[PDB]
Amino acid sequence: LGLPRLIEIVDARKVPSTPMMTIYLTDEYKTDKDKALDIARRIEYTRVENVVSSVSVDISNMSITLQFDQEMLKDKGVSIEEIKKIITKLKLGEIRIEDNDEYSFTIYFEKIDSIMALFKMREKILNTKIKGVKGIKRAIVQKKGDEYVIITDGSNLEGIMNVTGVDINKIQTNNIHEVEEVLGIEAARELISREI
Amino acid sequence: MRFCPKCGSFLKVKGNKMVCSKCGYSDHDVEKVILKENVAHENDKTIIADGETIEGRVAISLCPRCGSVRAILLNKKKRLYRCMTCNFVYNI
Amino acid sequence: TLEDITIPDEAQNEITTKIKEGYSQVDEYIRKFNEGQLEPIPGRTIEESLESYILDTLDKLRKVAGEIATKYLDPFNNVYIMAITGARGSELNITQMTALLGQQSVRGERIRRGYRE
Amino acid sequence: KIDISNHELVPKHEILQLEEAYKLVKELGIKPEQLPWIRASDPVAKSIGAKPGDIIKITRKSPFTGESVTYRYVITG
Amino acid sequence: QVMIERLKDSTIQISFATVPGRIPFAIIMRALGFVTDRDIVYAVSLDPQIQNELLPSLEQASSITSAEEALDFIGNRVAIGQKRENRIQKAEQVIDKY
Amino acid sequence: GVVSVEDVIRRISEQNEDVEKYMSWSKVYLNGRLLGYYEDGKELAKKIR
Ligand SMILES: [Zn+2]
Ligand SMILES: [Zn+2]
Repeated sequence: LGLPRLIEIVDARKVPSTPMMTIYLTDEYKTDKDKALDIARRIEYTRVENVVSSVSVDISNMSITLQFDQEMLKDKGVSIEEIKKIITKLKLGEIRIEDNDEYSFTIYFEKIDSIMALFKMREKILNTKIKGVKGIKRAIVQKKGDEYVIITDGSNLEGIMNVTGVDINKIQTNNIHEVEEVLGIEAARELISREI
Repeated sequence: MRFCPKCGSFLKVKGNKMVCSKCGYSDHDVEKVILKENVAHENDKTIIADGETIEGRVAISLCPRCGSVRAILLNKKKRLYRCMTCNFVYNI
Repeated sequence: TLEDITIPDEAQNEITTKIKEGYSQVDEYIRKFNEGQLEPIPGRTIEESLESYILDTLDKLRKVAGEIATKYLDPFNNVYIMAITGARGSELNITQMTALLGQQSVRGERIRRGYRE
Repeated sequence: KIDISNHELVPKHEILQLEEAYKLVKELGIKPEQLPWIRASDPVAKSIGAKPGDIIKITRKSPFTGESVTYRYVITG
Repeated sequence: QVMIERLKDSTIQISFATVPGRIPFAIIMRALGFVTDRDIVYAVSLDPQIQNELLPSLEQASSITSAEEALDFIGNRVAIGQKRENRIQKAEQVIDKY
Repeated sequence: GVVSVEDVIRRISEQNEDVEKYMSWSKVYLNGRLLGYYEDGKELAKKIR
């Protein structure tokens, strides 16, 4: 905000320092809290480490054990089965998953040799994307009047325009270059005046 | 964590034995070493910003100026709020 | 003069009782935190929500004390005239000069930097 | 792909007939390329089928007069 | 100034003024007279939990087994491109002065 | 009464001292340099004072 934001506007920065969107919903998703929460759930970008409570690295048999937070796993709408499927698709190689509990499993790495590669595999696994639109770091559901609006910490106009239930004629952004590329130059100058 | 009684290097588990790679020592005792890291999700839940108080006048509401979700309900009939981060006064 | 910003003894007694009530509320918040019965605010941890509750309570205490001090002061002294007409001063200045300063803060937080705990 | 002319940030665009554009440039005392430019690849320029050498008449919303009219010259790129 | 870092690899690296790169903790410890892994581990700490975190650093220096090898490793950075008898003395006279 | 680091390490290794014994001992620093180990550091500070 303030003078740095004004300088950002007048210097024509390609990407803002803090991107932001305001997302409106269609009439059938407009006045339901559960549907808005579902949309916010399925548009927010989530990694594996966002639902893992503890990570255990075993040197004796080259196994990595993952423990999942039940509350976070429910909040993100993620299940352990799809996490296993996502990990199976990775480049890791010949692995072997075994359940240790109803909320835990271990990757046994029947091939790896050293500890450097074991750790590299560990941070490769922890950074794997589970769901969400790229660029969206956090989504917040806000009640303005009788309507529910989604406030986003990131910016992706093309991605959000393809999401179901989004009102594409009312979507807002503070990224003027995306608005120029998608909507044209007159919309861009209207947005510039509004921002200033 | 164990060390070789002769070479002094650390011993790694191979099968049922712990073997020193430099001297070839072996033993019948097995000790398991793991490295456990914890991840905290105290403030990672999904926020729903309805101007409803939790304790006292502290409500959850998005500030139009800075964007923080902390507010003080100054007056209920006017829906008047005040940001706790930048002191901005607004209506929601 | 210096009697324009001096309140009687009953106003001071009322302010003292209000301060005691606010301190009792803060103590109740602290006890609830210690017993694990304190609910957090979304997006913030516990021991960060307790600070918000304490700050809210202390701000309300300052506002109430300022209201009492204004009530038990002459509405036609020169400081009040300078304030209401818009010449110099505000109501926060009168509250701080006549009732209490309130909570001091550094970057939005209470004063914490010092020794250990 | 997607229709964007109905967005609330997009004003109305209209291709201007050659006689009207000629009258406009004569009564302004300018050459066509002295107006603000619009690209032929602009998302709204393609929606109406605008070719370079045309003049687009744009109607925007105003807080002082209600409606305001502006002209742009279509360039290549 | 002497700087000590810990990376995402769980390895500790030492870096001071007169050497351009980062030297592993066990390599620089072997050049100071700590030859075995047990000596380094028990010099760091007595707590098993603390010393279980030195395993990634120990294996990064498994090749180096003596003080002279560590001094050669340091001299490869300090004085590269000369015989393997002045590198050792150059590393010795840098590690004793800076 | 402060026992040095080398003495403690030799006691653990050369003799059969328990490591858990010295995990409950205080650490003593002098001008930021670790000096040794002491059993009850509170009364050491009291007697220094
Ligand atoms: Zn050995
Ligand atoms: Zn604010």
